[PDB]
Amino acid sequence: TVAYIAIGSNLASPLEQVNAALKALGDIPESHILTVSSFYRTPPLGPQDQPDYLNAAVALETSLAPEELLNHTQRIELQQGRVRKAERWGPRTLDLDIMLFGNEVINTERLTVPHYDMKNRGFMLWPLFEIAPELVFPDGEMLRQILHTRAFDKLNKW
Ligand SMILES: CC1(C)Nc2nc(N)[nH]c(=O)c2N=C1C(=O)NCCN1CC[C@@H](S(=O)(=O)C[C@H]2O[C@@H](n3cnc4c(N)ncnc43)[C@H](O)[C@@H]2O)C[C@@H]1C(=O)O
Ligand SMILES: [Cl-]
Repeated sequence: TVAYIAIGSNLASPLEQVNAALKALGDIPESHILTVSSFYRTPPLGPQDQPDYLNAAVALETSLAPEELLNHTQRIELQQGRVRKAERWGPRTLDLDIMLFGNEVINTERLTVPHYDMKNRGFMLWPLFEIAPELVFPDGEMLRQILHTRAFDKLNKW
């Protein structure tokens, strides 16, 4: 299964957080990285008195079950760094979101895939388009069509 993971951080050195997270993701059992997007600097969505985010997307091939993958991404969020901040609306030391898990839809207490708001977030869609321009979502909608219709501004590189 190709999982697409969104990475974000705006605290505790986002470049260090993202590099450490990518290394850890590549070492998840039964998994390996196929592609990583460019690293982008994006203005915060939500409260404006917080630093800019580093956002990226990574295609990860995995034979893990979705919940098993989530166990590992959550373990990484806990093991990595000296301090974890995960406040609603930010700031965020490190988020590893499962944006898409193959073409599957999951709606459990722990896991909602596709990510529930990704179609409204340019900082998720543009890095994904860089690495999967022909992607079609589980509901049949085309990624390129969403970007055409919504006209999300393109992103600057970190
Ligand atoms: C401040 C804001 C809006 N502004 C930003 N601005 C820019 N420019 N750039 C950004 O990057 C950026 N980020 C921002 C931001 O808020 N980021 C956090 C995004 N995200 C993280 C995961 C979940 S969570 O509530 O933190 C944890 C629980 O979710 C459960 N869970 C369910 N489904 C999941 C899944 N598919 N993957 C992982 N966990 C999942 C899991 O079981 C846990 O209990 C929902 C949360 C959200 O979107 O609300
Ligand atoms: Cl969908």
